[PDB]
Order: sequence, then structure tokens, then C-alpha cells
Amino acid sequence: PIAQIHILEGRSDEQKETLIREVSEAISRSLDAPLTSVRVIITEMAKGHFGIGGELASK
Amino acid sequence: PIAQIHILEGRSDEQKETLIREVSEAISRSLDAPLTSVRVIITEMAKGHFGIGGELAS
Amino acid sequence: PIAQIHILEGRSDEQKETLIREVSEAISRSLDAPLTSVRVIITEMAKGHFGIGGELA
Amino acid sequence: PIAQIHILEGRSDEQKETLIREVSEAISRSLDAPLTSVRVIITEMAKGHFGIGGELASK
Amino acid sequence: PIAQIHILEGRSDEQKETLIREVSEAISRSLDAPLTSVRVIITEMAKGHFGIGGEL
Amino acid sequence: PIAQIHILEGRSDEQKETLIREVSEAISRSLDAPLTSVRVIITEMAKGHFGIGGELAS
Repeated sequence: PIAQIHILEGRSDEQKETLIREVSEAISRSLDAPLTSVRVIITEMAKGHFGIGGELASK
Repeated sequence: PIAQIHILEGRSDEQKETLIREVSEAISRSLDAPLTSVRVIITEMAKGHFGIGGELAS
Repeated sequence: PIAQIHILEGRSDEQKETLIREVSEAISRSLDAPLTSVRVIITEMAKGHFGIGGELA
Repeated sequence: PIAQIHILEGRSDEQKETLIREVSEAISRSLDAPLTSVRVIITEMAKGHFGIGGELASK
Repeated sequence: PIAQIHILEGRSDEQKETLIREVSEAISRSLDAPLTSVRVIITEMAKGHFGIGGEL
Repeated sequence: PIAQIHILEGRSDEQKETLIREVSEAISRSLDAPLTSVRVIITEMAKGHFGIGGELAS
């Protein structure tokens, strides 16, 4: 499985490493897929690049 | 957080529901993000639409 | 500009046509980008494939 | 609805804010989905990372 | 490397197999990447789901 | 056709230009799509942003 996770910028490397680990494990348990087959891409978003209800996250 | 998960076709609805819940919880706990802010998209791939090493995963 | 829009299944073809036109106009006007250069991809999600708060939408 | 928009780098924060607002409203009215449910991600592309016809947008 | 290719519906399985092979080789050779590390996802678009210049 | 290619950061501009050209040509000939219609997006990943088996790929 291949997961792409869009998150807001600002997390530490350590936090993102945890995210990759926990999500990968979750995918593995859910689908009975071998952990080694799971790939995760983290894509960071700047605050001014993410909109909710037409408004900036930065705001 | 918005996660898109590409998986091969063949899983049950029950499995996919579990995937959504477990992944959402993992994201929420890892990032200290509100659970309701987490969105998950499951994208199924037909076997003939996924390649590894230039060959079909068939 | 290239837009991919994930939406729940269930809309008519005409509704999706309107979506493409209106989003394309918005992108062109906002960025002063040539309208003819704007590409929009509609990706439909089955209800059992979209989660909000860990629950099916 | 969730929209991801790939655009070339170079726009101001203000332009991108306008983009997010206008695209979100366009999605909302076209699909009659509540505006507050609409998420928009802006993904900026470097000039050297976007190809048309096998040629860089840089040229 | 991971490539996702959006294409209009209508191509044969044979064409899509060729697409995966040729794109994977192009990525591998261009980036000096191990061929087995290359993944390609084909995503088909219905004609009514793809807009250029605001028109279908 | 529209291709998005996720690759690890570290390549030169020249390498990425070659990638775009060769991938665009491969798409064109494989699908018999006019080359001028082919668009390619390169998306670079930092090493700390890519996981295999729950571990950073690095």
C-alpha cells in the first residue's frame, strides 16, 4: 500500500518519524498486508497553502 | 490531515472501514490533531494499473 | 494550473460539468493564468472509501 | 470536497488566499456542498519541476 | 520513485502494460534508480471527469 | 496525460530535466498521445518524509 499524508508544516523530524511508523503499522494491521510492503509519503503544507471553508489555516 | 491511501483491489468493506479508523487514529495520536479534522481517502487500484519494476503487480 | 478534486459519488454529469467550468474560471481569474491552460480532474469517491474523523462519511 | 491545486511558484500570499477562497466557493455552489466542508491544498511547483511536452516550463 | 499517471479511459490493457514498462525504464535510467524501486500507478479518467479550459 | 513523480531530493536540475523529457516521451509513445499534451510534475521528498516498512527509507 502507498499512503500520502498532507500535514501542516511545523512538526519535528521525530514527530514525523512517529507518524510514518504509526500509520504504517495501522495500514499493516487493517489490511493484513506485510509491513515491508507499506510505503508512506509525508507532504507538508505551509499555513498559507491550506484552506478550510475558503479561509486560510494561518488565519 | 488528509491521507490518500492507494491499495490493490480485493479488500472487503469491513477491512477498508477498519483501515480508515485505524489510520485516522494513528494520525490523530501522532500529530496531536483533533480526530474529526482527519480525512482519509481510499483509492483502489486494479491489478493491471499498478506496476513494480516495470511489470504489472498481477 | 492542475486541479484534482475529490468528491463523493452521486452528482450528475451536468453538475460535474458546472464544477469544472466554475473551478477553472476561479483558478484563471485568481492567478491571471490562461484559462486554456487550466486542467481539472474530478475523482469520485465511493461513500465507503472516504473517512472523516475515522468514520465513513 | 477536497481539491489539490498544482500551480507554478511565484504568486503572492494574497493571490493564493484569493485562489483558495474563490475555488472553495466555486466547489461549494457547483456541488451544493456546505462551504465549511471544503478543503483546498495549494501545491507550488518550481519552474524546473513542471514539464509540458517534455520541455521545462522554465523554457 | 513513485509515479501516478492520469490518463483518459479507453486504452487497452496492452497499451497500459507498455506504459508501465516504458515509464518505469525512463525513471530508472534518468535517476540511476534500481528498477524494482520504481512504482507506477495508472489512474483512468472518464471523459466527463477531465476539463481543459473549463470545458470537457 | 498528467504524470506526478515522487522522487527523493538531491538530484540536479539537469537530471530532473532529463527525467521530464524521457518520461514524457515514454508516455507519448506508449499511449500514442501527442507529446504536446503530456504534462509532468516532479514532487521532491525529503529523506525524513519517506517511509518503507514504517522506517525512514534512508
